[PDB]
Amino acid sequence: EKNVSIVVAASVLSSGIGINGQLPWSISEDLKFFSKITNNKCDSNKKNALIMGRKTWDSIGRRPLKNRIIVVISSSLPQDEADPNVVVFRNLEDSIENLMNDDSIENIFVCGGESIYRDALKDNFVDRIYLTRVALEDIEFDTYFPEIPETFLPVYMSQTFCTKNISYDFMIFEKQLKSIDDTVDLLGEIFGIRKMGNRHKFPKEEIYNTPSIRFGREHYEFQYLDLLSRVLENGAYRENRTGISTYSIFGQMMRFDMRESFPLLTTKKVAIRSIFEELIWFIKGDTNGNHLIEKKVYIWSGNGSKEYLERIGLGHREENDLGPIYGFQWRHYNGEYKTMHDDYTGVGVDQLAKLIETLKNNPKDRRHILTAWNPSALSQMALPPCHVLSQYYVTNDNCLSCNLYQRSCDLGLGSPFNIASYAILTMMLAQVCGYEPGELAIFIGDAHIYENHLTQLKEQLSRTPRPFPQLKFKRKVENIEDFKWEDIELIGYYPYPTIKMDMAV
Amino acid sequence: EKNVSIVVAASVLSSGIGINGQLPWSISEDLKFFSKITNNKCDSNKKNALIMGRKTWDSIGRRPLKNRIIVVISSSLPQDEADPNVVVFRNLEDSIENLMNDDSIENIFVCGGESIYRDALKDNFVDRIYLTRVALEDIEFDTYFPEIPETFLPVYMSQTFCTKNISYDFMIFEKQLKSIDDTVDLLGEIFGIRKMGNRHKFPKEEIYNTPSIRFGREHYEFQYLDLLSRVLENGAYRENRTGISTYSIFGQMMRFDMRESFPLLTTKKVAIRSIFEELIWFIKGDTNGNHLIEKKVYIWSGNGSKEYLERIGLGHREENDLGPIYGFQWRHYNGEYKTMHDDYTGVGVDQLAKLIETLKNNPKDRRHILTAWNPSALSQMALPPCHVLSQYYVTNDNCLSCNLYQRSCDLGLGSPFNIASYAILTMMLAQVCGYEPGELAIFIGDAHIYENHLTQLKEQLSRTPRPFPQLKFKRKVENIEDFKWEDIELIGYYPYPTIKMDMAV
Ligand SMILES: NC(=O)C1=CN([C@@H]2O[C@H](COP(=O)(O)OP(=O)(O)OC[C@H]3O[C@@H](n4cnc5c(N)ncnc54)[C@H](OP(=O)(O)O)[C@@H]3O)[C@@H](O)[C@H]2O)C=CC1
Ligand SMILES: NC(=O)C1=CN([C@@H]2O[C@H](COP(=O)(O)OP(=O)(O)OC[C@H]3O[C@@H](n4cnc5c(N)ncnc54)[C@H](OP(=O)(O)O)[C@@H]3O)[C@@H](O)[C@H]2O)C=CC1
Ligand SMILES: CN(Cc1cnc2nc(N)nc(N)c2n1)c1ccc(C(=O)N[C@@H](CCC(=O)O)C(=O)O)cc1
Ligand SMILES: CN(Cc1cnc2nc(N)nc(N)c2n1)c1ccc(C(=O)N[C@@H](CCC(=O)O)C(=O)O)cc1
Ligand SMILES: Cc1[nH]c2nc(N)[nH]c(=O)c2c1Sc1ccc(C(=O)N[C@@H](CCC(=O)O)C(=O)O)c(Cl)c1
Ligand SMILES: Cc1[nH]c2nc(N)[nH]c(=O)c2c1Sc1ccc(C(=O)N[C@@H](CCC(=O)O)C(=O)O)c(Cl)c1
Ligand SMILES: O=c1[nH]c(=O)n([C@H]2C[C@H](O)[C@@H](COP(=O)(O)O)O2)cc1F
Ligand SMILES: O=c1[nH]c(=O)n([C@H]2C[C@H](O)[C@@H](COP(=O)(O)O)O2)cc1F
Repeated sequence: EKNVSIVVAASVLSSGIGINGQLPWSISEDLKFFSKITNNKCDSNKKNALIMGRKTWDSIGRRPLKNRIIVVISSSLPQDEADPNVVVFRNLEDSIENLMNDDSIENIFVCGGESIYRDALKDNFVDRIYLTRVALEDIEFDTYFPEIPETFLPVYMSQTFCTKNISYDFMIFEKQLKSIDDTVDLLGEIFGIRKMGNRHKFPKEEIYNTPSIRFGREHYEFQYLDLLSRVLENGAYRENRTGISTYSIFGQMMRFDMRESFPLLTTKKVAIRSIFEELIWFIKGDTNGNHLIEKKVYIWSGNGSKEYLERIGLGHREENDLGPIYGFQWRHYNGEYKTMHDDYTGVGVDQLAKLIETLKNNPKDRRHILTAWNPSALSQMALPPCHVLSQYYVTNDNCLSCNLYQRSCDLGLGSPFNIASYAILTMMLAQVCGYEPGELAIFIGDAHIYENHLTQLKEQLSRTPRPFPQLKFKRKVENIEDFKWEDIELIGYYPYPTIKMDMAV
Repeated sequence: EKNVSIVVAASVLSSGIGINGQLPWSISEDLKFFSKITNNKCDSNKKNALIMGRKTWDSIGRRPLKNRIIVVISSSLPQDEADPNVVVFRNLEDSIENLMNDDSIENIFVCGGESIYRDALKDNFVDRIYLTRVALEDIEFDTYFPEIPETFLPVYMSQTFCTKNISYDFMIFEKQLKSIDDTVDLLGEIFGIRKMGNRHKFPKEEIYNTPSIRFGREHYEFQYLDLLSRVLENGAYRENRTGISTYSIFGQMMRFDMRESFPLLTTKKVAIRSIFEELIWFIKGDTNGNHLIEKKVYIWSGNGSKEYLERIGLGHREENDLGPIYGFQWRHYNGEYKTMHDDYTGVGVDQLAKLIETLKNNPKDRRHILTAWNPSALSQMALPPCHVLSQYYVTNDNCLSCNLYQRSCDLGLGSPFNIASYAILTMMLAQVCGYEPGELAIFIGDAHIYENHLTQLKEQLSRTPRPFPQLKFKRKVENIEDFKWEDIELIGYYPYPTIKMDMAV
């Protein structure tokens, strides 16, 4: 018995692999990945056999690959005994004689050919599958990769990488000490909630997104999905200011990469425009909710309504005057707030300006902090800061990383919007200060799920993640307040259908 | 061949197991652990054999244990053929006939007897060791547990549990798929710093605290030690405001249990008194450094000196006037600071009082937040807030959990002090509001190690952790500012010797 793995780069959705006898993309990192994954061996006296179709053999210019033996499947190509590195077989089955004979082969790889892939799956010869998903679908294909049968299960999903503004992943599909575990279980039986391990139980398979991927959960959307599962598992059913109770856990975190991708969820279509518009609405220090409604953004409607304002003791306030909320504390901290129409120029502390100036004039500083929690202004605010305080960090390789603490997190609505918002903000601060995006760490206090989002989020958990999109700015601005929606280019975003969820006012 | 494990509860330091023919402690959880770990089996048709000394057999009142076969080692006790659950052998070697014969035995356990333990180790018959470390040493022993030979390695260390104010651990000593790993390594070779996984490399064995414990690192001091290893591994060498450069990483966290223990480091003797004194110094809202110095606490000496103050542009300030720092922002937020001698009573916003009142009048609130970051007062402060913002959470079972965000962390000096300080603070807030301590999560921004603490911390990493101590209050106070050092009782703290490290001014 010898291992036979499949290596293939297909598109994310339609699984296209070629067009007009060639690849519909040019990713050097992918070809390098193929090279290293096919050259991987233990015995130095052995080589790896590469099975490919005749047309694929024509595609590579009919030239052998070093340290490997290319096996060409063709009904016309003569058995060339000249080249000792290339061999031709009449059928796929006979080509796999490497098992019974020729001990100079350590591993067998199916490298390409839809006609080859399909009958390599149909006749069941494949043990492992190395799938390289590529994020582009608005192009033309003529050669596709056959749908993976249910006999295979994903065991690995790498982070999203970027080459020429193209997002791509690396996945592995597999055909499928006791003492410590037993001891921990026993301690979990003796001590109940006393044992902290029992307070943080591992999510069950029924609510675990892609359960088959256990040790290879490298994709950073899992940082959010596994959190969703954790709140779904250990979430204490508790009440709150709203009539809708939540299942809540305390003390969590999510990590994200922004260098090679953009942390925008693919399991659900997220309204990016509203996120950006809200972000620049903050940056300007604007507190007028109507300005968001005029631009068809209704995320501050429920927390802005006259009824809600009169209910929280702000009946004197205008229809959509949210008060000294986010942005007003960014640009005018400790500034005496009157109405949303007043001109607060020069008043208060401009945290954003000092933040930028400190970021570019003193990068290795440890005080790059933007806060929104003002005890003196909390009573005037329509809604206390959820994404409370953020800190920024300039790495040695000129990258900008962002940490955000969030006191309360709506994993259904608030969370993705926050992730994307601070990602975009980090990118803006990066471009303005002349840096590159780095990492985004979000530390969550009260991580909760509303009881009216149960079926929806459980539906979202039933979706296997896709590679993160890319976010590029079309122009470089001099002032951070000059960003426009037309200046934003979102590349390679192919998410699952949107999920309608109601906001608890 | 059959597995032979040793089960033993010994003291943490001198490894005492008995006194005057009985146990020097009474822990029901420990005896229950013994019962479950000795009753653990696969075959229902088989039983487990329990080998013990004659004196141990006398200790249990000479009564058999259910579902187990007790093997008594004695040169005087007659071979009782009456009881089929108890059997007597003349020597330990002959006693291990359970291997060659009697297939009705599935596992073999050495349950007690120093005379038995010592020659069970000396003749090498033991495969596994279940050690229950107990935290008390100021008592009398007459029977000890022999020192574990180098042939054994720890693979597990449970969290610290508490019974009758006694701390204890559960440890296991053992006598000692590739595809995903290969793929990740290859991707790490192709992509360099581009791959985020390579930016967060797993610490090397040379700087990994107790490397043998891989999957059983349950002890929560590992939350700090593994962080130390991570910064020691991936730490970017960068400069700062002080002349001493640091190795720094960004975005980390540490979790801690406070229900069954107290997160005070045992790998280094931490000055708990200074921590507490600083804490109540904060609670009172005092900014006078001398008040801390008068009580022989010199942690705020360097950041208070006249030279340092004049250097940071505060030459007008008195010898130890630290300005609107911690406590002043807790009790008098946005209060105009003059000197440390002025009476700031009634002025500013009392965050702490409102925090307590909200905690006891509305536990399920999501705004339980105490902040210290005030942009308007940063220029006056001798040192901007490191432990910036904290949030508190009242669980359904009336427990108090605490989250703390820290912008900058000195893993040598500041970190343990912060952990212990907010732990004690959480306990105080728990008692005052009528709750019990829960969990402590610390989210760290700039986690760094000063270059003059290298050899010291590398020395600290060479010490295998001991169970966390216990913290009990001797009296219940009506006001949180009424806490005294005499009211604090630290039980079972047996740490490694102190490690002298200098503070970078
Ligand atoms: N993204 C990726 O990883 C890869 C993409 N590609 C792309 O896909 C395309 C190639 O795939 P495709 O269009 O399907 O062409 P194929 O490479 O699959 O053609 C295979 C050839 O092998 C011979 N052959 C196949 N099956 C049999 C059989 N059962 N018995 C005898 N001979 C057989 C035939 O040659 P003959 O005429 O002699 O009978 C056939 O033309 C190209 O555009 C290529 O660039 C290719 C490889 C990898
Ligand atoms: N903390 C823990 O987990 C445990 C603690 N303990 C404590 O330890 C103490 C008891 O241990 P200890 O004092 O060492 O006494 P032991 O338990 O080791 O019993 C020793 C007896 O076993 C017989 N024996 C021992 N070795 C031999 C041998 N090589 N050949 C023949 N017979 C042998 C002898 O009995 P004989 O007189 O017939 O010759 C001897 O007196 C108690 O205080 C007990 O409470 C005990 C078990 C567990
Ligand atoms: C047409 N074709 C098939 C092809 C293309 N992309 C793929 N991409 C993936 N992820 N998997 C495949 N099996 C795959 N196959 C090609 C084209 C070029 C090379 C190639 O040049 N390989 C060199 C790469 C050289 C290098 O980057 O160092 C090697 O040494 O293996 C291989 C296959
Ligand atoms: C004297 N002695 C030896 C003893 C005491 N403490 C230990 N503690 C540890 N961790 N390990 C040991 N091997 C151990 N042995 C004892 C004393 C009581 C019981 C005992 O009561 N066993 C019951 C436990 C009943 C229960 O608590 O539920 C059982 O069912 O096995 C066992 C051994
Ligand atoms: C400002 C605010 N107040 C909230 N109160 C509760 N209970 N939960 C919240 O998330 C919030 C928020 S932030 C927020 C973010 C996104 C939305 C939102 O529109 N979510 C929907 C629709 C998005 C859209 O198309 O605009 C979704 O993502 O599926 C809303 Cl209502 C509020
Ligand atoms: C207040 C302050 N200022 C700091 N500046 C830098 N660069 N680093 C820091 O950790 C700090 C701190 S916090 C702090 C905490 C404990 C101590 C401290 O005295 N540690 C001693 C033990 C405590 C004692 O007995 O004083 C030690 O670990 O050897 C000090 Cl100096 C400062
Ligand atoms: O960015 C946001 N993210 C978020 O999750 N919320 C939710 C969290 C909470 O469920 C609700 C109200 O906050 P509070 O917990 O103080 O009632 O708003 C609000 C935001 F602005
Ligand atoms: O509780 C504390 N913990 C701590 O780690 N520091 C250290 C962090 C930093 O290395 C130094 C000064 O902070 P900054 O980064 O602003 O120089 O004080 C200070 C405290 F008060």
